[PDB]
Amino acid sequence: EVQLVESGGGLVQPGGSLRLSCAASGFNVVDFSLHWVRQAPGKGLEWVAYISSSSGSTSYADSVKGRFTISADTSKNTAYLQMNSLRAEDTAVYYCARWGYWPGEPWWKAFDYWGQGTLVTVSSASTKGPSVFPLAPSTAALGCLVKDYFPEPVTVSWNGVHTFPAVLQSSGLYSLSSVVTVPYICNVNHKPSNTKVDKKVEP
Amino acid sequence: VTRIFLVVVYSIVCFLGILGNGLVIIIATFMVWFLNLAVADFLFNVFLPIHITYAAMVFGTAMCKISNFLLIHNMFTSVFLLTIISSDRCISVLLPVWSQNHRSRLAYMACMVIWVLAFFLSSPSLVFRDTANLVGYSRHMVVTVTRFLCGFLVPVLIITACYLTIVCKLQRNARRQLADLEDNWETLNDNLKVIEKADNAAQVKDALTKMRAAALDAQKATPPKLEDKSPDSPEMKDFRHGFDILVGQIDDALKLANEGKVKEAQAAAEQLKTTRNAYIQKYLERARSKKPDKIIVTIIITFFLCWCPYHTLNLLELHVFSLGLPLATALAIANSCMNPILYVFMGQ
Amino acid sequence: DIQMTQSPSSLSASVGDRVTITCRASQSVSSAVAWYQQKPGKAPKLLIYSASSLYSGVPSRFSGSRSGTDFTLTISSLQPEDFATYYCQQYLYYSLVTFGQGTKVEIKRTVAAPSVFIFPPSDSASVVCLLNNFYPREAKVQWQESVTEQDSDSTYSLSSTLTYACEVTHQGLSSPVTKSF
Repeated sequence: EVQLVESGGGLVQPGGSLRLSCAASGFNVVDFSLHWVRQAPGKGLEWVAYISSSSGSTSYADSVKGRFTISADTSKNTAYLQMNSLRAEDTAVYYCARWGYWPGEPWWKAFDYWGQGTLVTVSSASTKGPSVFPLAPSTAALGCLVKDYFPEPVTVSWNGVHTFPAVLQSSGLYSLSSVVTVPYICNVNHKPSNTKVDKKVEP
Repeated sequence: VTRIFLVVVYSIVCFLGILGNGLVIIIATFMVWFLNLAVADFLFNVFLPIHITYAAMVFGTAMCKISNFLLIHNMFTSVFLLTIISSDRCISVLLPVWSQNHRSRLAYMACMVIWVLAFFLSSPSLVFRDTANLVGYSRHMVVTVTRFLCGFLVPVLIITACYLTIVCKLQRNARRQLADLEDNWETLNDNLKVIEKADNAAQVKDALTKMRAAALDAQKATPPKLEDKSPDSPEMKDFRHGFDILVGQIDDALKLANEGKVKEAQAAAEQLKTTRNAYIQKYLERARSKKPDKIIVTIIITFFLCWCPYHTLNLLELHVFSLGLPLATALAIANSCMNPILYVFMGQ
Repeated sequence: DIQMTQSPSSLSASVGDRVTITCRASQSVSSAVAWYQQKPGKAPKLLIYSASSLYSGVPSRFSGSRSGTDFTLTISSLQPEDFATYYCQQYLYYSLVTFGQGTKVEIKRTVAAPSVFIFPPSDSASVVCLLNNFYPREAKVQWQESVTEQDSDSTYSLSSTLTYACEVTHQGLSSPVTKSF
């Protein structure tokens, strides 16, 4: 069946280079063009660039013209998207779409077999373990807070518990909170920085 | 003399009529409303030879005649069936998907109701009332006010507005098609001169984007003439493929204008002009070209033009020049004799 | 190069309701738009193509119409599984694809009283104003904030942050409540 695979997504220094490989088994890249659509975190989808390996007619979006360099190889059934002079406002989840060829039905069907999409993030800060701060209670809501961690992946395991989405700070780091509506210990799992510090919360 | 003219009336009416009467029934067995016409015309044509109407030079037909029962039956059947056909055509023109929605046993009950609608004024008027049957003009108690009102006013008025709305709806459909194609034609022509006078790729890409959007829209729209054929017909596929290449020439012209060079974009647009006028323009030149595909208008026109004069002499006399008697049977016999030729002409 | 707009960018329909989403294309665009349903944390999936047809495998509840240069998507029923973000996308050429802002569909619920908790700062300064089990999103705390996704009894839980008293206003509260430490 049709199946698209992306890779190469991860931490990138502002001004560095990246390469995303849109592996697509099943169909052939010659048969269908491959459009790259990116979605900034918390915003709508945005078009970036397209490649049609049958003839070659690359044409990127206005904002990314020249910086990017899309390519496709039929021998590997892939459509790479070279990244050059990457900025801090280009962080998003890059999907790899498909599209038919005029004339007939395939053209009238829009981007249908989207890929999974691998996120690319750009920041000027390194990776540091969270500094869990015990949070006293006031029912009595109980929880604990973490600060100054990177990158995105982190989770809090307790022992009605909430875990609000991470919000980016003006200093380039993150901050996440949690609370359980108790009418206890705090665990944080940060795989990139392998920190498992335990925090004790008590009135 | 008078006997010779009357004698040949029955032979002309029956022999010619009965030849097509069975043929119409056989053809219909092998058009639900037309089946009624072949049936209804056959009933009073079969009983016509029983009294050849030549017993006027035999003092017969004491409790029978071709006039009262049979002519009332014939007039009622013709009027009711014509009204039903006109209403069906008007409904079909004016979006029948709500009134009927292809629900034509439901039409069989209505088809058999023509005699039921006939059996309220035609057979119910079975009485002498100083009719022919072998002061005013037969207006002491048989003034035929109801016969004229239902026979003429009811059928003519229903039919007249029915095709008037049918042709009106047809014009609005066709009108909604020529204007759309003309609008799509206008934007194709208007945007083409801008490209031929293009200075940079900033505008030659924008002009082509509008012309591509018009070609896609025009492909969905039906052509003004040469229409009504099946969507899978070769001519429809020939027209649709005519725009699958025009858009293909747009993509080739627009793709070469995306790279940055524009001197080549006009040449690709120029070769679009030579194929758009040779084939598409020729197609619409023969396009933008009335009457129904059958002879239903012909039979309806003939009947109303031959039986209205029959009742014209009914009340023409007022309380001498009584020439409406010899032509009385001839006028109605012609319509019955015109029934099978019209059916044959409709089949062609 | 064209601009595509969707006025109803936040819908609060309930189960079994009908949702109508409008989409207007600035330039002359033929019946060449599409609608995608993006479940959270997943790739978008095509729902309607060519503005009238249906993709092979979509439930029959999704239907769309054109009615001029505008475009519309109508949903007959709202099953619990069908609750995600819907995007309106046009396509005229390969290089002229523009996506709509996006329509989000959430779970309707009656107004509820927000609960506000003020957390004294840790000894190891930063305090957080907590909102727990409140609906709907139309609540603003006044002294960097982040709300959770819709919980699965269809309620939210806002959380403020400051680097004292925090107060929360809401249509479910007759008057704002102030908590101080």
